[PDB]
Amino acid sequence: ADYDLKFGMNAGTSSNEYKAAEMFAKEVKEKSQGKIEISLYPSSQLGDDRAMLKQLKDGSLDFTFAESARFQLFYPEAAVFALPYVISNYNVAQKALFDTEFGKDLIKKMDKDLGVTLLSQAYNGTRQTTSNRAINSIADMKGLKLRVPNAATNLAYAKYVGASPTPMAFSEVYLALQTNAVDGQENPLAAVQAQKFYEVQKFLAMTNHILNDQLYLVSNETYKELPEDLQKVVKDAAENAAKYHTKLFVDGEKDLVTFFEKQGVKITHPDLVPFKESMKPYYAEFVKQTGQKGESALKQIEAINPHH
Ligand SMILES: CC(=O)N[C@H]1[C@H]([C@H](O)[C@H](O)CO)O[C@](O)(C(=O)O)C[C@@H]1O
Ligand SMILES: [Cl-]
Ligand SMILES: [Cl-]
Ligand SMILES: [Cs+]
Ligand SMILES: [Cs+]
Repeated sequence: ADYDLKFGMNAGTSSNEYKAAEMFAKEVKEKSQGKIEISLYPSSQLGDDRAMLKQLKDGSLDFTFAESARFQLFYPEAAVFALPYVISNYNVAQKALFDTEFGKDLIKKMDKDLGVTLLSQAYNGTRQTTSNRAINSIADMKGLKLRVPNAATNLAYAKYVGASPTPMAFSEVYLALQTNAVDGQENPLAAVQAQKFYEVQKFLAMTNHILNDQLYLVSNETYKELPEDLQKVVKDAAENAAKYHTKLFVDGEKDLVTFFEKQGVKITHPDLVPFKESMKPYYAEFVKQTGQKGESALKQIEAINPHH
């Protein structure tokens, strides 16, 4: 009521992201004694993630989600977070961001250059590929009309495996799939469930190509105005919500394959060696474009042990 704040997201009301944001909103309201109320704006009501990041910068939106990789729009080396097959697991994603020089620098720059404060990081699933025909091997990708988000790294995944990428906003995907304007898409299993893409896709291939994190971000214009006791409430609530957010994704990844099979989806397990070898020229291109900053980030990440 004193602070009527807004949290925008691309995800919808059935999603894990929305569930975690609800938990965050409820904890902030309770622990602030009602001084802060957070309203949720799902389903790209305020724009996509690129638009909502701009709104955080300007101070017209208070909170939003982004992947670490999405900062490639400003810092090309940050694409390293979404180079296909580079980041093996969430353990690596966490250490890449918080425990490398490159990641620490990125967090500083988001605050200083972009006016956003990183509150917490969660896991947001590993992307897989759905389609209207079976993907039994890399050969089946050739010429497949694959929807991707408006992001360079996803476009590259599609191009380098031989598909024909079609960029479009998340909100447009169900209808594109329903009408077969595209042949498939790619997203974590949880998003396939939340958006009901299983109603309009018969096949799911475990391509395991890009791992997504999720950052809880606040606008500096809003965070700086909170008394420090309320800043702590927001920070602590974001870290609690991120743990819950991660749990939701980890649990679903165990169970969701079975759910899809019961819904009539056929699951394939193509040999991933040719998918990985197909990305080698893209890694080369990334280093050529981003120079020593990129080569260095890639080496810092490749050094991380994936085992807990
Ligand atoms: C934080 C956020 O908005 N994530 C969104 C991502 C990123 O926009 C994309 O991976 C580029 O970073 O795209 C989706 O997976 C998608 O459109 O399929 C929806 C998801 O909600
Ligand atoms: Cl083909
Ligand atoms: Cl189906
Ligand atoms: Cs279809
Ligand atoms: Cs303050």
